[PDB]
Amino acid sequence: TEDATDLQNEVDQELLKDMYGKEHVNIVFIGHVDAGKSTLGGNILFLTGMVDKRTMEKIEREAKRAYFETEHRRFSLLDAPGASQADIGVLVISARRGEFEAGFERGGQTREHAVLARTQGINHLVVVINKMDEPSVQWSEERYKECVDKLSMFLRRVAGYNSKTDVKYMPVSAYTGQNVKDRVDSSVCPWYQGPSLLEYLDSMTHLERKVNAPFIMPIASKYKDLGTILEGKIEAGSIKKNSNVLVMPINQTLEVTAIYDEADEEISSSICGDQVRLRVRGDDSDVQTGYVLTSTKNPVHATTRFIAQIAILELPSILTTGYSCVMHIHTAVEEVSFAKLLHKLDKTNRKSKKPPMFATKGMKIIAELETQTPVCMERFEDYQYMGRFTLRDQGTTVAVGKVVKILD
Ligand SMILES: Nc1nc2c(ncn2[C@@H]2O[C@H](COP(=O)(O)OP(=O)(O)O)[C@@H](O)[C@H]2O)c(=O)[nH]1
Repeated sequence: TEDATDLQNEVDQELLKDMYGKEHVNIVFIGHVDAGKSTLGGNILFLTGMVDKRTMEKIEREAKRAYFETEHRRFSLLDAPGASQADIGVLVISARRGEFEAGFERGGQTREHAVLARTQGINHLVVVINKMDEPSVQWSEERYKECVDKLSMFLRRVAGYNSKTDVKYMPVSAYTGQNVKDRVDSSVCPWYQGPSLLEYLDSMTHLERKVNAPFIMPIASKYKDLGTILEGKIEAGSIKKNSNVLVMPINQTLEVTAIYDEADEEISSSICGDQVRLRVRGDDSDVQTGYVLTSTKNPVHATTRFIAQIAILELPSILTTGYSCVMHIHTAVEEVSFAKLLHKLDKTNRKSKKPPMFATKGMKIIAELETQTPVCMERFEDYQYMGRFTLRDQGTTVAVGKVVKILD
């Protein structure tokens, strides 16, 4: 009834590189006159190894396509006023006395900023309470609570943000870097419990473009309860309740009726990133794990022929085409066969001028694969986990790869 590992057999040797790039995210930074935007930005580029001290200092004085990286993502900074939409919107608010307060008055532009965000499609606003080090504020839990509560009422009032479930507040010092890359030390701020800014940014689940994409949730387990329970990780989009999903590749319709979190509570909705357990009405006689629950308008793709970069780990090593094993792309489990060894690879992913007649261990290649049955997938590029597979020679492992192109 269930799936042990969602090709989490991808463990062993960190060669997961060049072929499994980091997640491309689009972040924008919003804030007042001297809120700290430029310093915050610069310090992140430096603290995160993108730039040197001089460059840092250069950038910051001249602000008066860049990008940074965390463990699992690459963030591309966008201007203030497809890859045009922000995934994340960071409002930078100064915690200094006089500056903070200035914002919420005739002169100040904070209400404008909340509306700007809203217009830009930011429904999960990240609010950074900057300058917690500045003498007028020295990491006082009271100053922090003062700012956060004013912002709570304010943002709900002028732009509808519900601070309990929409806005994430965070204290930082853009100048000293405290709570930017690394959490603030207890000796400096005994009270803060959460993560640093980049920690949150690296793990944070609500990415606008992805939340707004079509729904995709590979079925990881089918089992009974008050009826059938399809369940897995939502990989894109969002799911409501008493709303119809499509089952691919079979193209059969169904209706969600309950959503249960990892603590089995009947919620009304979840988004991408969440690990949920659904329940549905409809003929699920042909439904099985591996298949993908998706939007009825732009459903996930399914094909039988596609292209893909691969890397052999330890197979007996030989012959082009043919070779049949067991692919795993997200929970599907499917007999796949080589069908046109097109290019080889090496060191600095070049390509290949002499299409091999076969492959071997320690040889990464690209080739047209084939399945008798169609399997749901997408380009890693577009939906990483929907294009991340591992091959398996009848028991043992063999290779691992990503899909690059869908062939009709
Ligand atoms: N005390 C202190 N000063 C800061 C901090 N962050 C920014 N500032 C100062 O506040 C001013 C804001 O300018 P900037 O950092 O460029 O913010 P921007 O004008 O929005 O780009 C600068 O003079 C910074 O030195 C901080 O965390 N602590």
